[PDB]
This record gives sequence, structure tokens and C-alpha cells, in this order.
Amino acid sequence: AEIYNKDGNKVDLYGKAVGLHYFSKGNGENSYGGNGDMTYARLGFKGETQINSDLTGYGQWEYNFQGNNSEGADAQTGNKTRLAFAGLKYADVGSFDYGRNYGVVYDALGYTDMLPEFGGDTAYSDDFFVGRVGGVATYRNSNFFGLVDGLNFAVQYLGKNERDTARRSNGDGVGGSISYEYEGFGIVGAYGAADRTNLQEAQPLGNGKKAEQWATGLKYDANNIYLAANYGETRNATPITNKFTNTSGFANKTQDVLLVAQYQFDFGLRPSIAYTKSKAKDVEGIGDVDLVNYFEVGATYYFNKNMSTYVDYIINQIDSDNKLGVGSDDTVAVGIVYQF
Amino acid sequence: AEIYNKDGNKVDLYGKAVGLHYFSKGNGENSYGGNGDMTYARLGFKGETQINSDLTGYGQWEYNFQGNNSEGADAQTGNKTRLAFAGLKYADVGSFDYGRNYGVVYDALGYTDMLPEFGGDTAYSDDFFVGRVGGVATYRNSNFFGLVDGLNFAVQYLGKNERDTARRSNGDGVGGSISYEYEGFGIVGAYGAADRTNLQEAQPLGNGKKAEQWATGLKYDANNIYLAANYGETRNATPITNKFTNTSGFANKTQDVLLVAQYQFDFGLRPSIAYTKSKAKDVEGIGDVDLVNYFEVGATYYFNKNMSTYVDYIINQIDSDNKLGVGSDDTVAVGIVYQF
Amino acid sequence: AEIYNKDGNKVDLYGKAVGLHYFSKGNGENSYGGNGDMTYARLGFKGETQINSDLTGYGQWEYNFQGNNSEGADAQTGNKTRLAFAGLKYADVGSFDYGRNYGVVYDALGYTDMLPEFGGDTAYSDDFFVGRVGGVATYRNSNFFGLVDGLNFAVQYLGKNERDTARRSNGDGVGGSISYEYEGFGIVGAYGAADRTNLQEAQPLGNGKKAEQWATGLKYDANNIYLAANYGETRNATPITNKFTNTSGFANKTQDVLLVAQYQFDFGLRPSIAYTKSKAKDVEGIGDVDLVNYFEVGATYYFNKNMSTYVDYIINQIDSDNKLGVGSDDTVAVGIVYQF
Amino acid sequence: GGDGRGHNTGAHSTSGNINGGPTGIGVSGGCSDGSGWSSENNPWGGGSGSGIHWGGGSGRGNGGGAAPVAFGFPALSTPGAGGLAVSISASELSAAIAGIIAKLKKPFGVVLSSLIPSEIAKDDPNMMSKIVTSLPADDITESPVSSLPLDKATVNVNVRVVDDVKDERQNISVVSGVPMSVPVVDAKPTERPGVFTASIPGAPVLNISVNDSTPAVQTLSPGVTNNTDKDVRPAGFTQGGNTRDAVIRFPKDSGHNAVYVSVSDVLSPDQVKQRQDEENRRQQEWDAT
Amino acid sequence: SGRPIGVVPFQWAAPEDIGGIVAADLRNSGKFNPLDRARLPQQPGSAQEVQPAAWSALGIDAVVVGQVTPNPDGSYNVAYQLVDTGGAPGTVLAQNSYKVNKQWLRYAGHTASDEVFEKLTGIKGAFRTRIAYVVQTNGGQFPYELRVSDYDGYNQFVVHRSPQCLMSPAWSPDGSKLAYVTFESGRSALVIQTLANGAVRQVASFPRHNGAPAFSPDGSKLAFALSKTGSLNLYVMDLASGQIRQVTDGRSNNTEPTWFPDSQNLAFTSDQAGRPQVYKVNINGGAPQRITWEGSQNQDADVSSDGKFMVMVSSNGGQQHIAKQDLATGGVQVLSSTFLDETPSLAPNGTMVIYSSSQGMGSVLNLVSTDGRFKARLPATDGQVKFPAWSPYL
Repeated sequence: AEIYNKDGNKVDLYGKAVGLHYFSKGNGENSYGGNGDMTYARLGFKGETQINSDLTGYGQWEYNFQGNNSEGADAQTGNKTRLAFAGLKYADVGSFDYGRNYGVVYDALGYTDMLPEFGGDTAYSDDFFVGRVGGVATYRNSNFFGLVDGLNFAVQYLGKNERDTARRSNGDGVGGSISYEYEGFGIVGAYGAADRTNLQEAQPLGNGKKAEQWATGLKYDANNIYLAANYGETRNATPITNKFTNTSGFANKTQDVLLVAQYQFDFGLRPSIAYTKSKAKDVEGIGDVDLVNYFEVGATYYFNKNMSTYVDYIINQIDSDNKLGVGSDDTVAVGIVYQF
Repeated sequence: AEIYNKDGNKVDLYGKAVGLHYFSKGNGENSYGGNGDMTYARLGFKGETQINSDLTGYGQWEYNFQGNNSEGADAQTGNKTRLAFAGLKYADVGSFDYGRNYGVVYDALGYTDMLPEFGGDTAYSDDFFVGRVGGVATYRNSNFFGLVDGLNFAVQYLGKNERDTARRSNGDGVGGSISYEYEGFGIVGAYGAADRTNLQEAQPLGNGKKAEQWATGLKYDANNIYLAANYGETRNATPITNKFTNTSGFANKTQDVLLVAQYQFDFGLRPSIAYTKSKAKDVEGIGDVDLVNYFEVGATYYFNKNMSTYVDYIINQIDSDNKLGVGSDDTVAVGIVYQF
Repeated sequence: AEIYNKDGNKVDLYGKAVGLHYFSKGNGENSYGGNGDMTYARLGFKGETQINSDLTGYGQWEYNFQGNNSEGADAQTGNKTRLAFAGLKYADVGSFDYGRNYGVVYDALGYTDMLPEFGGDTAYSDDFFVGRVGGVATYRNSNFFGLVDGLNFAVQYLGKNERDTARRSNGDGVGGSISYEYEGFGIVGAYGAADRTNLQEAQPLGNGKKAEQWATGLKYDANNIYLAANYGETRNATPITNKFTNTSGFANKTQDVLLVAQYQFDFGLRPSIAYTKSKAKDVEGIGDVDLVNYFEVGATYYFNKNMSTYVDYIINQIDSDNKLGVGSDDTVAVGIVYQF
Repeated sequence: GGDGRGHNTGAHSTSGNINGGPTGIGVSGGCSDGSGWSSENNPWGGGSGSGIHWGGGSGRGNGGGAAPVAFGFPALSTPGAGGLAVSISASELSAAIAGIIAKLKKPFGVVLSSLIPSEIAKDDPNMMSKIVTSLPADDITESPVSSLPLDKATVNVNVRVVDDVKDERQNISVVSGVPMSVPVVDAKPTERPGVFTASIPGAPVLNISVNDSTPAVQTLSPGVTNNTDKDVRPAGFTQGGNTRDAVIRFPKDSGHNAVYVSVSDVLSPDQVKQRQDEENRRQQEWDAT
Repeated sequence: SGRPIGVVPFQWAAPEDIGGIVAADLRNSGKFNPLDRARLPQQPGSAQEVQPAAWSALGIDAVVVGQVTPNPDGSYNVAYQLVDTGGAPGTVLAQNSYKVNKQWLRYAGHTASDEVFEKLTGIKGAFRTRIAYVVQTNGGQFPYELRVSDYDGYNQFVVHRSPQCLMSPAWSPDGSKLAYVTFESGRSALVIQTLANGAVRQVASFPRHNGAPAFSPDGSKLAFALSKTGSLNLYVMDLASGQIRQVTDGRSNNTEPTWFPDSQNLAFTSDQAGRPQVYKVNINGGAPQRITWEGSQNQDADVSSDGKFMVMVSSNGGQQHIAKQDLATGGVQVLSSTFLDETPSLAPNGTMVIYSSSQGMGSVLNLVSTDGRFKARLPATDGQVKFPAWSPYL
């Protein structure tokens, strides 16, 4: 909500609480998502200020706190800062920001990530360009300098991050994304390329230095309807873990397909359907395998913008004989949300 | 304070800062509470929204940050999320919430927990129903559907939590609580029962599976006066630690007695008195013992609702020969509070 | 920004986001500051309330969240609470506060700490009186009871803190500070003395018990100009680390000199210059050495109070042959800030 | 880092509060008597508590923020950087060891334990672990340690706990039968309450901790056996070649009895064949002389 | 309904519409129906010009005419004549002429309103009287104002501004002082402020609410409610000595006193019977008697100046409205039909009641004639208006 809008400065504090639970057969080790209480609250602030008629500056920050944890040593587990960046928006040329923000590729993957709780599984966090990461400098242009309506393009540089684990580390990277919105229809295409650090190469899985991602997205949103289809291909970018070997690394090749179809009703209802799939190829010692292959069937009741309830039933089509130990069981999640 | 009350939605940001210190003889190992600086700040947001005349939705979240810690590796010690839940209140039938919230039994134990800093020692956190825990679904009825004034009853289900330690873990549980308020007087009764996980049974102390708590509370509040008396009995529910053995677990049986008497003055003063006791029975190898047995003598000056000062002197009656290493020393605490 | 100013109570939520980066030759091990992304967001609340015409109470809290970290196990690295205290300001006698706050000596060192990002290196955190620490009780007088204008004096007691490491620990301490502001010119003098804990003495470096700091500060601020010169001397107070030995401790003696000269322009610009030096003496096995010796050359564009950009180039004059492994390389930092 | 901005020295205050200062919290409910029947209480109040209760009450539930080894039973202590960790008890030594020492009173000795590196390394692969043993000094020494000059560094003893090499294993055992005498060292206290640091020449820092609270225990480790056969046998010529013992005394205002402690190295099998060899050569000598 | 009457525009654009003010005054009382200006048979500028037959034909037996002329000093002379057009056609029943400064032109109208109303009714006029009330404005520093205006809402001025809750202003019987509740100290206080100089007398600051002031008609006493004993009970202060006596003492609740004409009895609201009802008690002999038995709830009573009736807020079957109860019969007549009808106040002549309602979402006060015949909104204020109080004769 907008709490302070004065002196040519406006602040929108946005925060929410989510009472959530995941049900699954058994203890929940083999469940797609898990099992138990996953309640969480997020807090964040967005701020803008028109320095001039043609120039405004903005800053945004978001944090996530988990309530499922106890008050002991595990209180901080799952607690983090999602977004923390700043930037400036000129009148027409565009806008430039820096900090910890979503990667350009997520823009394409944004179309499918409309599900209540699950969705966007391919868009892993702390990954090169698919998810939200720290150390990015992004420039964005709206309507190509106002020349052509609906054509927004952006570019992003990724500063190297040398962390303890290859899963969370990266290096110098670049990327771009284009989006054309016409008459309700929407099309997008994004590409990102970066260099893997030595720690990443040292991992048993994964081979090569150029970690590459790219994606194409299509959608149509209107008349209380939302259709979306994202097809993405990557090399040495997707993380993979083997329970049998208890060893992790990255995928030599990956194809990902996401499809979403949601209808909305006047009386605060929104049924949703989602298909998903991700196939890894040229895996070291595992040939080709499917990481995720499932259907979604869910719904969301919107009492209002600030209050909502939702359910999601995940029909995991993954087979038990999978050569990586990926969960071959179904799952369900039920959530309630308040947000200001 | 209420910062945003618009569009049929209202937000009350509530946060406070507490400059606190604990004094005790010696280093403070044997002190009841401890010794040193215990300053802490809490931040939280509550939000409501009347979806309809008869239906409103609410969400609440609270976090605690400790200032006593340094800026090094120990910054996060004692930092946590206390409450994080949501729920809906219908006009008359009642209200239903889910998340991380107080257990039904705390309602009874709420009467005694009116002290400035100490108090409610029996109401441990991350315990089955006595303190605030994650994974509860609670329903509450006010005035029994509006039929009888002052009679509020509630019921609570507790989803299982499989954590690393038995102290913070639990299992499927159920509980209920009833409260009758008449002419200022108040009476309450709460009961909770759940199953202990295998990890809990494996502990050296404790025996049995049905972890049971129950409590009865009485009070009278009026004329600037507050009297309260809570008697609670539990089986395989209360945690216990042995310094001599350096081993922990739960109490086969426990009786707890709490008594509070506070007077309030027009000129922002509130002297308080509190008696407390907890006796464990059928302990493995220790027979029957007293965990806590002390008097309180304290006071609180209320400059206003948003600013307060307080003092509490804890006369620990515990003897040194106690067979668990519990502190047999007195203690004192002095605190100053700002809160919006 | 002031969000709630009602019922004789006023709340100023202040928070900011900083997109930052540090550039340096090589990986950045030898760089003065470091290298990579150092983006961070701070959130805090200040609150006041006039209980009476002559009496008001205030509470302040600040926290720092780092965005450079990932969402894995290292999310909390560098996350902390800077300030968390409370206190009361009487009409004329002065004001008294307690909690986690700046030490009296920082007041003198405040003059030089006007740089955009770097500066105030001598004012280490969790140190006795130079930086912000927990467990202080401070009293302050403004204009010596209103008798003499511009003469503010304060006194501070430091409760002992027994932490795991000597770097973050302390003991009982005392200190005082005086500040005379006349016609734009400003003069200050601060002194602090405390006892070192046994853990501190056990360290290989450092000798003696009385950890002593003191400082003298001069400044002139007017006409869009800010000049400042702080000279401080300490015994057994400054921390020091030896990479060659991989051993730390404190400095038997230290002299520190800080000089700042900043000019401001009407068109939102602020060039800055800073000289700095710190020399340790009577070091155990290293004789006399220079910890830091560098120039600053930087600038800051103030789009407005809520939005700013800045740059700082650190000319490290330290030589490579330094007998402690201190970085002998230059550095640069570029930052962008939004703040409400 | 620019924190100095502002940060005025002296009393800190803002400017322009909206309302005049209230006297206190005497009127809690509002600008009302608290009564509520007529329109004097809650004549302005609106939407008082429509929401259900959320954590009603203060909520400050609680507050912000060495089992002893029996005397005479050799056990492994892995060292730390701060030295070895040992925790003694007050309870006097069991019938077993008193028995042994009485029998032995009237160089020979009796084997307490036997060592097996194969096993000891399963848990302590580095082979850093030592073997500590402790007796109450008075049961060893004829002249009580109290009634002893502070100048004496070596008190005489009637028995000692010593490493021996017999039947192809190293073993810890109680020796006696000749004039013997061991180091006497004072135990400096430490930060911790009832926790001291004895330092015996040639061992690590032996930080002790008295405890007569926990019931005494006997630790059981796959390497260290408890040889039932307690016959008195002749002892090693090389006895003690990897052992350091000492009577340690506490400061007068502690009330802790003086304690004897031996700390023996765990020999590897090569070093045991070596000790065995030297022992056989010395037996040869003694046999010819 | 009401007596039909001809009210003629005054002979002069004129600085003020005196005829319109007289018509509006007479109408607000409920007792008169000024002839629609568009249907007047003539607009005589003088009594001589009145043609009685043309007014009697329309059922009008009296006609108000007058003249406004400017004076050399910029002031104005206002004159009125009341011409019989009934049994004494063309005769002037009453008349006057007098000099006022422009800023009293509206007062001039009320003066005429006062006389004709009395001439034709025999009742003293209350059109030159004033009302007091509390406004919660949208200003930040002093959101609470105790204000006074003319009875019809014109000529408003502020008597006191406060950053804290104000309640329940009350006029001294001479119209020179207002008692009221002020919370500027952070809790309740009862004070008397002198309008002429704004001086504030502190009346009571007991530990809890000090409220619902009422001046005795003779001016010697102030009634109010204190809960220091633990609950609201009635107390009276002798204004000469300042001594406080308690009038009610018991577990029943007694508050919102209003004085009877005798300055010895109070009517007030009590929950002794459950839902609020009106009780009567002597300020000396304390034993309250319930006097309201109609409806399901009765509260907020005001005793008439002759003591024959009171007005109050009554709840009958869900509907709360301003009602009038005859004090010697108990007969209740509902007067108002607005929503959230609250805080009525009677004119000293018993002919009009001012009260607050949902009108203007709280920002408007309303007048209703005590015959029930006329209802109107007052001019809208720049805030929320509560606690209206009708001055005594002024």
C-alpha cells in the first residue's frame, strides 16, 4: 500500500502473509514439492521520486521470512532477501537499474509463472539469467524510445560472483530480451550467455565453460483468460542432483516446455491448468532423462486484491525408475494469503 | 499504528524497541534469566479487510531482532519470526486461521502472562499447545454464535512437524479451549493432546507417545486491578535439561501453578506481584523435582501507550542442591520500551 | 519519511537501497575494500512522543540486509542490526538513552565520516567507544542546560560484553565527549577507557588491561563547504590481523589522522577529498607499522534528498612489504542510492 | 561510510509534535471514563476490535537470551587446542581400585586396561587421542598432599598408573613395589566456574573440572578393554616410556582434594613391537646379571 | 401546515434579504408558512401599499413589509411593518425602524423575526439566539474546535481550538460562558471558558472522565458526571464556592444530566433498567425515578424551559429518532426522521430543536420545529459537527 506520497516522492510498502501446507503420501521425501507447513511472510518496500518531469528514480527491496521454522537454531532457515536494487527511469530513452533483481530471461519465463504456488520450476534462483540474482546491471527501453507501441527491449550485464558452491556461483555474463505486445497477444524472446567459474567445471557433472540459456514465450491475456507457452533451451546452465550418487552439478543440455491456461470469473474465482516438462540431455553417465514432467490442476478464489485463497494439485508423471532419484509422487498444496 | 485504512482495507504496523538489561550475582550462569544486555526490537504488521459486511479477512506477521548481538557471525542469534498466519472472520459463526500462531492452551496461560518481561515460563515456545508454534489450523467462535454473551470457544489442529531436535518437533495434535467472561470475572479451560515423534521417544528422558497438556485459568480485571490464577497439568510435554548429565528430553509428568496480582494507578504506574511454581514428577532417575519456584516483585511506569519503563526482581526460591542444575540464584531486569 | 504523526506520537520510517560495486585489480584480495557487488538495503524506524511539554520519549532501530549474497546458506552473511535503543529527552537538563548505539568517541570521529561509502576506517564496529556497540547507557546535555549556546556534552557507560571472540568483546567502560559549535566552526574532544577481558589478554597480540581511546576533532561547515580534521590516539584498542601469521589481536598503541575537504554545488554535486592514516606502535614482533595510508578522490551527485549517485577512488599508498599483509592496492567504488 | 552525516552531538530531538503531551496512561481505553453505558465512553470510538484476538497477552514466555569419569578406569580423551578435557568426581574410588591397591601394597603391578590401535583409530583416525586415568592423591601418597611444603615439586607415591607393554599389547596398569615419586603441580583456575588448568611437563594442557553432582560413569571405548584378570605380575622394565603423570593440587580456597592423573600415549603397533623388543632385551640383561 | 402569512421583499441590489430572513425564521419555527415569493399578490414596499383583500383571498391575515435604506456612514436603517389583512385590514399591528451596521443585517432580520413571531404567536422569539457545537476539522494541529454561530448556522466563529477531543459544550444561563469537556491534558477535564475573553476556568480533572456539563438555570450550579468512584455518577458543583456534591451513588449508572426549570431536579440517562432510559433525581435527595417508559430505549434528554416536556433520543423497534415526551403525561411523539439522530438541543422558547444526524455524513446539523411541521439542514460546515448546544436567550 502507498503510505507516503509527498515531496515528489511516493512509497508503496508491500507485504503479505501466507498460511500454507503441503500434503503428500508418506513422509514427503519423494513428493514433488515436499510436505508439512510452508507458511511464509514477505515484506518489502518500493519507492519512486520524480526528480524532474522527464526523470524519476526508483528503489525496491524485498525479504522473505519463513514461519515453518522453530525459534531455535533453525529460525533463519529459508530466510532471505529476494530483491534489492535501485535505478532511474528517463522519460523516453528507457530505464537503467542495478542490484539484485530478476534476470532478463525471466521476462520470457514470466508468462508461465502465473500459478498460485508452484510453477516456474525451470526458473531456478541464483542461476545465471532465469531467476533473481545479485550483481546485474540492466537497461530497459519501452516502446523502442516511444517509436513503436508495445515493443519493449532490455539488456543485462552480470557481474561475476565467486561463491563457495557452483550452484550459487557465476561469472561475467550478458543477455538480452525483446517483447512485442499487440492487441492482447504477447511474444517474447530472451538470450543469455556467461562463463562458468573453475569451481563449476570441477563438479563431476557438467562440461564446458559457456553457460548458455535462451527462451521464447507466447501468450494471450484478455476476457478473463490467460494462455501462455514458453519453450526454452539451455547448455551447462541447469542444476541437477543425484541422490543415488549424492553428487550435483549442471546439465550439459536441457530443453524445457511450459504451458498455462487460466480462466477468471467475475465472482472472485480463477481456475488454472498447467503442463510442464524438462528433459536433460548429454548427462554424464545418465544419458537423457526427464527432471520434471507433471500436470497442474488448481484454483484460486480472490476475495479481493488483498485477500486470497488457493489450491494446487500436482500430478507428477515422473516414473520411479528415474536415474537421478527425482520424486515420482504426486503432491497437493493449500494456501491462504493476506497482502497489503 | 494504523498507517493505511483505505479501500475497505486497514493496516496497523506495530513495532517496538526495548533497551533492556539483566543483573545477577556472578557471571550469570546460575541466574534465573541470565545477565547482560538483552535489548531487542520487534516489527510486525496486522491487516484487515471487510470483503463483505458479514465477512472480513485478516493477516498478521511478527518478527524479533536482537540488538545484544554483534555484527559478526552471531548477528542472527535470537532473531526469528514469532507469528505469521492468516484467516477469515465471518459475522457470527466465528473465525478460522492458519499459520504460525499461539496454541489454544496459551489462551488460559494468557491470564498469568501479564508481567513486564518475565512470566509465562511454563508456556515454552515451539511446544505443542502452550506457546506459539507453526502448523496450526484454528477455529474460534465468539459468544457461541452470538447466543450467549461472553462465552468464546475455540478448537485447534496441529500439523506434524519433523524437525532435527525433539525439543522443537511435534506430531499430529488436537486441542480445544473455552472462556466465559461474566461481569469482569473470567474463567477458562484448555486441553491439548498429540503424538510424540520417534525422535522424541529416543531421548533418554521422557516415556510414552501421547503428549498431553491441559490448563485451567481464573481471573478478575477491573478498577485498575488484575488478579489471575492458572493451574496446569501435563504429561510428556514439558522440556527438561540436565547440566550434570548434559542431556535433555521431556517430563513424564508436570504440575504448574501461576498466580498474578497487579494494581494500576491513574498516574501511569502499575505495581505487580507474581508467584510461580513447576514440579516435574516421574522423572527418569530424578524422581520428583522443582523446575522453577520463585516470587516476582516488579513495577511498570506507563508514560503513555507508546512509551513505558519497567523493573522486575525475581526472588528465586530454588535450592542449589537441585538435581538438574537449575539456577538457584535471584535475578533482576530493568527495561525501557518505545512502541508504536 | 514520517508516516504516522498522531496522538502526540510521530514515526519516521527511514530505509534505503544501494546498488553498489567495487572494482580493483586482480581478484580483489589485496584491494583496500574488496571487489564485486556490495549492494545493500537498510531499514529502520525512529519514533518520538511528547509525553509532556517538557518531556519526550524516543526509540530508534536500524537493520542492514545485504543483497550481494545468494539465497543459499550464505543469505544471512553481513545481515545485522546496526542500532537498537531507546531513551528520553527532558526539556533542558538533557537526554538519556540505552541500547545499541554509537559510542561517545564516534561523535568526534563523526566529522571525518562524511564520505559517500568509505571513510571512518578507524571507527571500527563492535569496538569499545569508536563505533556502534551494544550495552551502552548514555546521557547528553545540550547547550549545558541551555546556559551556553552550542556547547553539548555527553557521558557514556559501557556494560561488559563477554562474547566468543576478543574482537567483539569488551568490559566495563566509561567515556565522555564535549562539542563546542561557534559561528559555523566546530570543536570536539572525546575520551573513553575500559577494561579488557581475559579472552582479550590471551590473544598473542596486545598487552595490558586498560583499553583506552581518545580523539580530538575540528571542523568548519558553511557556504557549501565542509572541512574536518580528527586526530585520535589509542592504547590496546585497535584490532589488527596478520595474514602471514594468520593471527589477530589488538594494537599496543595507535595514532590515527583523518582529514576531509568537501565542496558542494547548487546543481546537486559534491566533490570530496580525504586523507587518512593509522600507525600502530609497540606491536608484538612487528615494531611500528602503518595499517592504512591512502588518499580519497570522489564525488556525489544529489538528484534530491531521496536519490543520489556517488563514486570514490581510493589511492592506497600502502607498500607491499607491509609486515601484516595489509592490501597495498588501489580501489574504486561506484554506488547508486534511493532512500526515503 | 558517510554515517557521520547529521548525528548531532547532544540531545537528539525532532520538530513539531501534533498533540500536547498526555499526563500518562491513567485513561487507557480512550478519552473516556471506561464506563460504556452512556455516551461518555466510546462516544468517538469506532471499529474497536472487530478482528478476532491475535496473541492476547504479553507473550514474553521465558525471557530474552560433563559426566565425571570414575577414578581408576583408564579412558580415551581426544585432545583439543585448549589441551585435554577431563572431569573428575568427588565420590571416592570404587571397591575395585581400593582392592587392587590394598592387594598390591602387601617392580610389579596389575593391569587395568589393554589397548588396541586398530579399534581406537576407527573413531580417532589421526591417533591424537590420549589415555587419561585419575586417582585421589591421598590413596597414592603416604604423606597427605596438604601437609607438604610448597617448595616440593615431586611427592613420593606408593603406586602409579603407567603404560606397560605385555603379551604383544600396550596396556594401562597400576604399578608399585619400589620407591617412586611424581611431579606435583598447582591448578590455575579459569573463566569457567570450577574448571582449572594443570600443566604437567610433557603432556598437553590438562584442564580439569570437578563434578560431584552427576552419578559417576565408566566410559567404554572399543579400543580400551577391561582385562578381568587382576593377578599381580612382574612389570615392564620399560614401564612408563610413553606416560606422564602428576599429582595436581588446587588452590586453598577451592576445597577440591588433590588428584593424581596419568596421561599415556596410545602406541601404534610398530611402536609396540619396538617396546616389546626393548623389553625382551632388558629381560635378557637382567637374566644374565 | 402552519399559519399562512405574507412576507414581502423589503423595499430597497440590497445588502441583505431581510424579508427572506424573516420568512425563513418564521418557517423554521414550524408555526408559520410564509407565502411563496413567486405567488405574492404584490410586493408592497410599505404598509400603505398593502391590499388586504388580496392577501385574505389567499388565507393570509397578516403581511410583513419593510424598508432598508443606506445611511451616510455606510450603515443601514431597517424598518418593518406588520399589516393586518384579516379582521382589521390595513391596520399596522406592530412596526419598528432602527440603525444597524451592515455586519448585523442578518441580525436585523432576526429582530423582525423575533417580533412578528411573538406578535402573532405570543411566544418570545428565539431567532436572534445562538448555537454552540464542536467541529472535528481536517486541520492537523487543532482538529477540534468549539465554535458558536447564529441559530441558523450563519455568522460562525471559533471559541477554542484544541489538538485533543472536545465534547459537550454547555451555555451558562446568561449566555456568557461555555462549559465543555477538553482532553488537551491527555485525559478528561471539565472546564468553563468565558466567551468574551476566552479565559478557561478549570472545573474538574478527576482520575477518569469528567463530562456532560450542565449549568443550573439560575446560574449557581454546574451538573456533570464523574467516574472517580469507579463508575459515572452525577455530581454538582456550586459555582460560587466550587464545592462538589455527589447526586447519584450506586452500582447503577447515572449521567448526561439536564436541569429542570427549578434548578433542583435533573433528568439524565441511566442503564439501571438495562438499555438506556431517562431518570429524574433531586440534586439533594438522591434516588432516581425512571420517567421514560415508551419505546425500547430513551436517552439524551433535555428539559423544556417551562418543564412541561423534554426532548430526547428514543429507540422504538429499531428506529432511533428525536422524540418529545410530555413530562406530565409521558406521551411520546417522534419529531425527526433523519438517520443517526443525536444530541438534540431546544430553543429557549421550546419551538425548535437543533441536533446532529447522518446528514452530510456528520458534517451537517439539522433544525426541526417542535410541532414536527418543519425540518431543514443548516449551512454545511467545513468539518464534522457534534454536540450542538442551544444558547439561552441572548
